[PDB]
Parts: sequence; structure tokens; C-alpha cells
Amino acid sequence: EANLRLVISIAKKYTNRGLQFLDLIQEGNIGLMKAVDKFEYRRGYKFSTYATWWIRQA
DNA sequence: CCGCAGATTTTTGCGAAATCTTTGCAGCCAGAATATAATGTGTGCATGACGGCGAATACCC
Repeated sequence: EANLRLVISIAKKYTNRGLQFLDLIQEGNIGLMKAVDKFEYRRGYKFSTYATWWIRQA
């Protein structure tokens, strides 16, 4: 819930290139949950960086 | 008007290949796995008929 803004901001870049924005943010939320399930801080990286690639893939 | 020849009919035989399932192959394809920097924002709003009409809140008397 706290990271939905990242999904919205990322998806609005892809909205100008066709496809509904709402579907994009829903898929990005799916990818965000996938990243959350796989996130760790033992790596030392920022969560936003890790979630960015997941959201882009979704 | 009848028996054989031309034409037509009867019968046995071999090659050919195609099809159905199985096996090996290659292009297609799906999910699973990895850790680059990026979170209150974008956004389309495109816009000058005309008549009828009930529904939905407002407001005077």
C-alpha cells in the first residue's frame, strides 16, 4: 500500500504509448507484491530499485 | 436362322503406396530465477444545435 505511488508513477510513463493506465497499474501492483515477497535487506540495496525492475517486467 | 469373330464379360495375380502409430529433431514457447537509479502523481478533458422531460435538491411566502 505504501509503494502504490511508485507503480502509478512508473505506469503513467507507459500510458501515452497505448493501453489502459488502470490495467498497467494493476499489473504493476502484482509485480510489486511479487517483489515484496522476494525483497530482502541483507542484500543492502534499496527496495525501490529492486521493485522498479519487477514493475517494468509486469 | 445359328455359330463363330468382334466385342464384351469373368476370373486370378502382382506391384505400389499411403496411412496410422511410434521415435528422433528443431523451432516455439512457458515459467522460474536475479537484485542497476528512479514512489503526491498525470491527464485524455478537443468545448457552436433543438425540443422534451422527469429526477434531484433549493429557496421564497
